Amino acid sequence: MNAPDRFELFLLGEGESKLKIDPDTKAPNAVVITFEKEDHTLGNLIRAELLNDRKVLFAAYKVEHPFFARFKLRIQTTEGYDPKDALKNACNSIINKLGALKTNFETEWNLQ
Amino acid sequence: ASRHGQKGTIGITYRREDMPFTAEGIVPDLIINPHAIPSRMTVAHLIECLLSKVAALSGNEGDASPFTDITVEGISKLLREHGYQSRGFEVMYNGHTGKKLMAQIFFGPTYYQRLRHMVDDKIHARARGPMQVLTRQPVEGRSRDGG
Amino acid sequence: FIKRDRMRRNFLRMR
Amino acid sequence: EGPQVKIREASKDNVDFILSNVDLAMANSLRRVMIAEIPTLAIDSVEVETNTTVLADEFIAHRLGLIPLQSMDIEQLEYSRDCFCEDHCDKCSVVLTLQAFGESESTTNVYSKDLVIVSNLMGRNIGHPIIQDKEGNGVLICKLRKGQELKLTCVAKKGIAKEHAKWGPAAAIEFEYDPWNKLKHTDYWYEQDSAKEWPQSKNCEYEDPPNEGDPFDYKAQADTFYMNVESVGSIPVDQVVVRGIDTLQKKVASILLALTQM
Amino acid sequence: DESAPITAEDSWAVISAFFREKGLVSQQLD
Amino acid sequence: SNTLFDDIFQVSEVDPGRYNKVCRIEAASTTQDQCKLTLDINVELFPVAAQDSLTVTIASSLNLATRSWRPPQAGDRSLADDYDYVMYGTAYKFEEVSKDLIAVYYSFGGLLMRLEGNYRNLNNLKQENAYLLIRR
Amino acid sequence: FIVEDDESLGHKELKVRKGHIAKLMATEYQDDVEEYTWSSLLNEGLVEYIDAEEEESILIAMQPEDLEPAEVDPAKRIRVSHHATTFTHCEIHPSMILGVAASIIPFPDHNQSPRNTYQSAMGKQAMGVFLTNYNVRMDTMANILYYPQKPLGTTRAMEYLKFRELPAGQNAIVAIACYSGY
Amino acid sequence: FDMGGYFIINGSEKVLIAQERSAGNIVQVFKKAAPSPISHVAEIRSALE
Amino acid sequence: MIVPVRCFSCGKVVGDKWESYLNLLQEDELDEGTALSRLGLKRYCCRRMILTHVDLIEKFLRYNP
Amino acid sequence: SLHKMSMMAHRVKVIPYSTFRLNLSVTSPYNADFDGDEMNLHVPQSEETRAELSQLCAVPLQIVSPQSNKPCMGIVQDTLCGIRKLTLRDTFIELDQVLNMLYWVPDWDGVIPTPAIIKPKPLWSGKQILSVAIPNGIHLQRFDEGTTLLSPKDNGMLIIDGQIIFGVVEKKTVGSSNGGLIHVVTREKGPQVCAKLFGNIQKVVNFWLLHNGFSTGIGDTIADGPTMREITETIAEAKKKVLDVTKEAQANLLTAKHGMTLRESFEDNVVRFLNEARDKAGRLAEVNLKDLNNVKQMVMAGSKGSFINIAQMSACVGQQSVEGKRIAFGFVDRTLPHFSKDDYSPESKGFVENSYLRGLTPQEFFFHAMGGREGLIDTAVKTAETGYIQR
Amino acid sequence: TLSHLRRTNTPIAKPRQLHNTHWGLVCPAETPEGQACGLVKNL
Amino acid sequence: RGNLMGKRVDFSARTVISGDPNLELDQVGVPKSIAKTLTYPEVVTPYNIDRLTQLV
Ligand SMILES: [Mg+2]
Ligand SMILES: [Zn+2]
Ligand SMILES: [Zn+2]
Repeated sequence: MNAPDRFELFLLGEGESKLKIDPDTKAPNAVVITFEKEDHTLGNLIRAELLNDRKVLFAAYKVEHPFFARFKLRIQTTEGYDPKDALKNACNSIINKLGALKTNFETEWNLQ
Repeated sequence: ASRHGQKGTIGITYRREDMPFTAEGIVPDLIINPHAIPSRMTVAHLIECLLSKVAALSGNEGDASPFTDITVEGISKLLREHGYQSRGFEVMYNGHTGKKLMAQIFFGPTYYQRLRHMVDDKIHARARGPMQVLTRQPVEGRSRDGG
Repeated sequence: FIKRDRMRRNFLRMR
Repeated sequence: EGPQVKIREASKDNVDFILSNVDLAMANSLRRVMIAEIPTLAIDSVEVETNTTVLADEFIAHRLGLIPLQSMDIEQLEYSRDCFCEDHCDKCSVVLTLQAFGESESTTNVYSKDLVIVSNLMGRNIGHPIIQDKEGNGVLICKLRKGQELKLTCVAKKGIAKEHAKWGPAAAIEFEYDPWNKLKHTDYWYEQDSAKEWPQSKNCEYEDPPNEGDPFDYKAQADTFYMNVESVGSIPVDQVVVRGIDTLQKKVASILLALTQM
Repeated sequence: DESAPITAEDSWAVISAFFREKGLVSQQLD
Repeated sequence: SNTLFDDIFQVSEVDPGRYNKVCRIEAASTTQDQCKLTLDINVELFPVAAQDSLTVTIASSLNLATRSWRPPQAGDRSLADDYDYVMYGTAYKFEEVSKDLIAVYYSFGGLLMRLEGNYRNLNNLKQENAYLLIRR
Repeated sequence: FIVEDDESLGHKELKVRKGHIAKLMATEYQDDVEEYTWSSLLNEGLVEYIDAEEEESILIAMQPEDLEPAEVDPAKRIRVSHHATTFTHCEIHPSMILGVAASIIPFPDHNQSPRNTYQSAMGKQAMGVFLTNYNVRMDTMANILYYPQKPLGTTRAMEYLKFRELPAGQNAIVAIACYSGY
Repeated sequence: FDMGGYFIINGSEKVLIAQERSAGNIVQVFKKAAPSPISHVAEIRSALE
Repeated sequence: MIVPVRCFSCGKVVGDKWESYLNLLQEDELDEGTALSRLGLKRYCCRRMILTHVDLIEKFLRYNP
Repeated sequence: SLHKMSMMAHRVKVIPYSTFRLNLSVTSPYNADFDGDEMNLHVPQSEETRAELSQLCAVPLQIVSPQSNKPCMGIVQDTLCGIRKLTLRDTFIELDQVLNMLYWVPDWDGVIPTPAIIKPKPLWSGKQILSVAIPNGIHLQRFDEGTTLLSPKDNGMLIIDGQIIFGVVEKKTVGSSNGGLIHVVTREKGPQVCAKLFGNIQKVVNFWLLHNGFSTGIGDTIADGPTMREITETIAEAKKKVLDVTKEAQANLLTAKHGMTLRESFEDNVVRFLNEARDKAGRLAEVNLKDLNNVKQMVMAGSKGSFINIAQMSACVGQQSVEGKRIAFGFVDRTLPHFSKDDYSPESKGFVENSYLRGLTPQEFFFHAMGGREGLIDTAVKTAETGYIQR
Repeated sequence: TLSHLRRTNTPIAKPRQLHNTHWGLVCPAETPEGQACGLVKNL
Repeated sequence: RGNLMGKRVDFSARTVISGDPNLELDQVGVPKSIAKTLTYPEVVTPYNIDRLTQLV
């Protein structure tokens, strides 16, 4: 009646990008990107990784107000280094860290 | 509300993994606000929470009977031996970043009461409801669509 | 520093 | 290779390990994954045939929520919403029903083990109620005397703990690091001595004493963590972490996927 | 002993009788 | 670029007032008898011994600032490396204590620097948001 | 209690002693039949009913062992002396100067009095389980907690109030932190 | 666990409260320092049982 | 009432411990701290629950239905 | 509703779950807290009223109270507790964190300031970050006792251009003071800016508080076992100072000075001795504390409590009172029968010489009920007189 | 339900206060706040 | 008093309040329901006629 559903705590809204590629204007090769339908776990990682790429100037995020599965995320890079194409370079990497970890734990387990 | 005149309400609900947690893995049911204490003198609210912690460890029932010898120090060492910080404090971990918390938290069980004054009884709004008979003014009375 | 009840076990024995 | 996992102890039902060579939020969100988004079956919709009992209906139906279920082959079950089915089917859900009767003269209990699956599992390995007692008597549901009836139907559905604790595969998660306070992320409050009235972690074995009288490696980061998962029996603990991680992998890769929709 | 002078914790015995005797509505029922 | 001001300052005293990281230091010019200093620091990162003659540099910039702080790469021919210790701040008071005895007042982010000495030595100190570079 | 002054010890004590008490739990633990009930204390001249007007005339003792025999933790509250000879009564137990409402507060002797007064009012609209037969009454506006829990820090009185079989709240793991502003 | 202590009227649990009063058959003295000529008033409220 | 299914905070296994809990007491004349221990409840958020449940329903059942 | 500013016109943000929801720093004017209080709302129906509301009864406009010419909305709660720790020298914050805190402030240009420390370990100091939310142009300074442009114990305030320089931000500066910050911004940049200032100072200081955490506990009420000794000594001297005086009267050797009777002067002679001794004790316990002792912070943060609270917790509870006189001989010549008559002794007539920490003794407890009610009656009437009077 | 039965009442010196003589007779603590502070008091 | 200086009025709501750090000093959260019952008229002009139409 006032209660919003729960798949779209993860289920993509229709005609609504899960993300929102939004240029900001406050800084060059900075950007702010809006995440529909998720929460800290997804967020906080995506920061921490982004503090390890060397070609990044600035990266931070926040959850505006507890009640939606949206936080917001702000990237600033060094010149000519697109932050979109700095997401892949981050995001590709984490799965790598897990497809590394998982099996480097898979084989930690058959050992039992 | 506590058992000491700390009538409060539910600020907000956080599902578990956001609740800050201790090393043991416990997560508080319910968080209150240190500024509740100082000028409420509600010391007993502390000592209960301590004692109640000891009891749930040992298995006894904390005897909160008033004019008894049962001091704090007595309660304290009893707590210590069970392997907790003497003053009931614990290290706790923020639940968002999964970081340590740069200061340590008070922590225990404590008896809580619920109260009638649920919100769904206290809400109503009126835009051109029914008037009175007499002064044709909007009627009073919440159940009656009062103004 | 606790509540103990079964001393009926004691009292019926102590009797 | 990447991070390392020294599995230390494995109960039938508890798994401990040290999480070596890993960043922090990683450690965190592996955990908060574990608590939150592990898809799981559990009893949700509760039709009542006949209730004599003293309990208010949903008060039963409530607890019928929190009865853990076999959930290995959970992925071979797809979600309710995603069922075009007539709202449930052997593709989306499991239907359990119950036949409880207060027949004998002494008070007659109720347990999960008194439940009956009624649907074509396709041989699956989900839904069998979980009996973590030897005596093969599961969870206490209710009490029947002489002459009280309970017949009812139930539909259980896939879902994650976040949607309602009932869907939780997970219980309290131990978590600690820098048990030795070598990192200084925290200031031991004290009246007299952090040493005296602060029990050392169990974990303080696993990492050396602080070899004090030393300068402060400010640059030390966190790794080699100390966690103790504890399932319910919805899935055994090793399958949790597997389903825990694979989830998070299945999560980030979503972003890239939609990202690739530039 | 049987004539020994008492200790505080006894009294609860004395009391618990008093209520077993009376109850809480006593003056009402009286 | 340049050291706005430098001279030696023997640590005459160190006082750790109630502060776990932070202390009050007393140092004076070897060169000129009238040039002094009391300055705060985080000790951890440069803790302190009485009568350490400390040559002290200020050096309003780095290369040899309306500038979002940047993480170094490599071979950054910066300053402060042959110096032991570095901060950042800004002056907030040019106190003229006597005849040409002057004092400045640098807060660095909350960290307090108070020189004193001859104006003539201190001609270089005019409201630049300077750095601090001490060694040995 | 009734102090007695001419006693074998050559000073004052209580006419009540251990055997009296022994038969009490004896009679308490029937549940042969001698029924050393409260009444018996009276007609045996053990304890004396006392009212306000009468109190003007007497000199009572807080706790017997405290006071009657003529004669330590820093954490203990500091307690007065037994100088007073001519005691004629000793209080049964001082924590019996509290109403129904009060003796459900834990440690009402550490709080600030109005807190108690606030507490006194509040339980009376704490929901709970008012009467076990409830399922069959046709009252209006009865409210029943689901999983009532006996509290932890109980109070030697409250047993009598049968609270511990019809409790009115739950133990909750509370944390006094400034967590999220909220 | 009920304890009575009360009545039922038209089927609803009523309860007589202790009221309270001054006790009868008491000599009592007050002042009346109002300027009225009566600077002390002894009373008694005689009652028949 | 009835022995809540698993704990508010931890959630470990209670809807089994309940009567096992009891036999311990009657048969083994066994203390609580010992009891919950050999029930395998080493944490204490649980060492709250069962310790301070109230099994009321053993009253309602008295009523004729 | 008995300010002009007891009704204001808030902008509307439609939210979920069914309470009225509002920022804290406006809870002082409504004299409201969330202990369950309800609140009414009114929706105007024609443009003029909306305009009439917005341009007059908007909150930001109502910030200096025309009542006593100062702001009526400080930064008051845990935030005021949170803000204190943050602006401490000892504190430092690191990149990962400093980053996020900056992002919160929604009015933010996008310029990472210089950390107050590089080499080693780039590192900020709280005061700086805070200086982000504060807009520019501000100049503000206040020199407390022993404030020097170096400020050895870190008193006073000095802010320039919107850059905190030294001093520990607290009530006297960001609360509802005379000429603390919020006053100044208001005059300078109008309300609208100040509105944001309240926002940002809250989003930051909360965030940093969240990850710093903050709590309290009985330990905070425990004092040095030794200084407990001295409390008892101060308890003693009183009784000495009390017992001494008493015989002086019974020796008939007392002079009330001209104006008050023997006994009444005897009272002032005593009760002074009690309060001062109690206060002489509380002083020590308050002095004995650590900067760690959380309640000692809470008071220093000016956010809650006061000297009296803790003095009542740990030191002593001191004399109870009705009518300002001591407790009265209720029965003949003795308040309670557990005492003989003519016993005027502090503990008989209603002293209290434990402290809320170590419990109260029946006689004391009863006594302490007496005064505790007396307040309540007074509160009840002192309202009803006030409400009517003011009407 | 219980305390209600052991209430009292007092329709209408200072009869709202808590006189010494109430020791152990009426509860030094419980009394509803407001109009009837003092004049209602539980055994 | 009861009917001239004060009166039961329309276009009102009342409930319990809850703190919130993330609301602007001039804001108020309204329960989404309450907003659905309270209203406020508006006049069609060439400007809002578009949006208004859409609301209807
Ligand atoms: Mg309120
Ligand atoms: Zn289906
Ligand atoms: Zn638990």
